[PDB]
Amino acid sequence: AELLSQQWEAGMSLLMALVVLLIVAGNVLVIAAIGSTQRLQTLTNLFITSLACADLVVGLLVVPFGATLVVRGTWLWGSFLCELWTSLDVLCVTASIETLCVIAIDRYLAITSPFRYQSLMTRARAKVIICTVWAISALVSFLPIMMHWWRDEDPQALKCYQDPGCCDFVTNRAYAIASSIISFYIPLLIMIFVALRVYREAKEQSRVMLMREHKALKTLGIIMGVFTLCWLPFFLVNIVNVFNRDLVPDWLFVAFNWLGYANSAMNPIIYCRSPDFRKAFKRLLA
Ligand SMILES: CC(C)CCC[C@@H](C)[C@H]1CC[C@H]2[C@@H]3CC=C4C[C@@H](OC(=O)CCC(=O)O)CC[C@]4(C)[C@H]3CC[C@]12C
Ligand SMILES: CC(C)CCC[C@@H](C)[C@H]1CC[C@H]2[C@@H]3CC=C4C[C@@H](OC(=O)CCC(=O)O)CC[C@]4(C)[C@H]3CC[C@]12C
Ligand SMILES: CCCCCCCCCC(=O)N(CCO)C[C@@H](O)[C@@H](O)[C@@H](O)[C@@H](O)CO
Ligand SMILES: CCCCCCCCCC(=O)N(CCO)C[C@@H](O)[C@@H](O)[C@@H](O)[C@@H](O)CO
Ligand SMILES: CCCCCCCCCC(=O)N(CCO)C[C@@H](O)[C@@H](O)[C@@H](O)[C@@H](O)CO
Ligand SMILES: C[C@H](CCc1ccc(O)cc1)NCCc1ccc(O)c(O)c1
Repeated sequence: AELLSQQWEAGMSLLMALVVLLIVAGNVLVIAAIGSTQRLQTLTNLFITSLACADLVVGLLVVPFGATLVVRGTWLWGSFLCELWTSLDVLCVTASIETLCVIAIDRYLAITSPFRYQSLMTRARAKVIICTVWAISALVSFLPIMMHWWRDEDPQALKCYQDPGCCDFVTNRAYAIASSIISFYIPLLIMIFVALRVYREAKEQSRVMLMREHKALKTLGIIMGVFTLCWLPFFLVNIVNVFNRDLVPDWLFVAFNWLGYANSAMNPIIYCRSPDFRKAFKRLLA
C-alpha cells in the first residue's frame, strides 16, 4: 500500500529528473554552440535558437511543474500558478509550430529567390520575425486563459475548480476547438504546404555543395516531422473529446500530452546529423 506508493514516487521522480536534465542540457548545448561558433551564426540558426528557447522553457517550467503533479497526485501550488502553468504550456507549443513555419518559409525563399532573399533577410529582420512570433503566441495563449474563456459550467468542471489541488485543464468545447485550430491546425497546414513546396523545388536541382545543403534541409524536415508526430496525436484526441469522451481512453490522452513535452528533448539529438554541431558539442563539453 504505502510501500507501493514509495516505490512509484521515487522511480517516477528519477525519470522526471532525467527528462528535465535531457531537455535542459540538450537545449543549452544548442544555444551555447550557436552563441559561440561564427560558422553557426547564420540566420536560419537564429530561428533554431528561438525554437530551443521554447523547448528550454518546457524543461525549466512546464515539465518540472507537471512532474510534481504526476509524482504527488495533486496540485501543490495554488490557483494563480496553475493558470500560469497552463498558459506557459499553450505558449510553448504555439511558439514552436509558428517558428517551424517561419523556418520553412525562410528556406522556401532562399531556394526560389536566392538573390531577393539576399537583399531582404538581415539579422535585424530575423529578430523582428522572432519577436512577432512570440508576440502572436503570447496573445493567443495568455489572454483567453486570463479571461477565463476556457472554463466550463459542467458538474465535472465545477468539481475541479472547487478543489484547490485540481489543475486538470478542463475546458469548454468552444475553447478546445478554437485553441486547437488557432494554436496548432492552421500553422500545421501552412508548414506542411510550404515544406512540400520546398521539397518540389529542391528536387528541380560542386555536387558536393548541393549534397551538403540537402543534408541540412532533410534535418529540418526531420525536426518538423518528429514535431508533428509528437503533437498531432494529442490534438487529434483533443478534437475527438468534444464529440465523444468514450471513443479514446483517458490514460492515452494524458500520455499524448506527455509525448508532446518529450519533443523538447529530441531536437538537440537530431542536430547531431550535422558535423558542425557535433564538433561544437564535443568542444563545449570539454
Ligand atoms: C517565460 C516566457 C513567458 C518568456 C519567453 C522569453 C522570450 C522573451 C524569448 C524567447 C525567444 C527569445 C529570442 C531568441 C532569439 C533572439 C535572437 C538574438 O540575436 C542575437 O544577436 C544573439 C544570437 C546568437 O546566439 O548568436 C537577440 C535576442 C532574441 C530576439 C531573443 C529575445 C527574447 C525571446 C523572444
Ligand atoms: C495565429 C495563427 C492562426 C497564424 C500563424 C501563421 C504564422 C505561423 C506565420 C505565417 C506567415 C508568418 C509571417 C510572415 C512574415 C512576417 C514579416 C516579418 O518580418 C518583418 O515584418 C520585418 C519588417 C521590418 O521591420 O523591416 C514579421 C513576422 C511575419 C508577420 C511572420 C509572422 C508569422 C506568420 C504570421
Ligand atoms: C512572451 C514574450 C512576448 C514577446 C513580447 C514582444 C513585444 C515586442 C518586442 C519588442 O519590444 N521589439 C521587437 C523587436 O523585434 C522592439 C525591441 O527591439 C525594443 O527593445 C525597441 O525599443 C528597440 O528597437 C529600441 O532600441
Ligand atoms: C483562442 C481561443 C479563444 C476561445 C474563446 C472562447 C470563448 C467562448 C466562451 C463560451 O462559449 N463560454 C464561456 C466561457 O467563458 C460558454 C460555453 O462554452 C459553456 O461554458 C456553456 O455555455 C455550456 O452550457 C456549453 O454550451
Ligand atoms: C497523470 C498521468 C500521467 C502519466 C504519464 C507519465 C509518463 C512519463 C513521461 C516520460 O518521460 N516518458 C513516457 C512518455 O509517455 C518517456 C519519454 O522519455 C519518451 O516519451 C521519449 O523520451 C521518447 O519518445 C523519445 O524517443
Ligand atoms: C496544462 C494542460 C494539462 C497537462 C497535463 C495534465 C495532466 C497531467 O498528468 C500532466 C500534464 N495541457 C494543455 C495542453 C493544450 C495545449 C494546447 C492547446 O491548444 C490546448 O487546448 C491544450
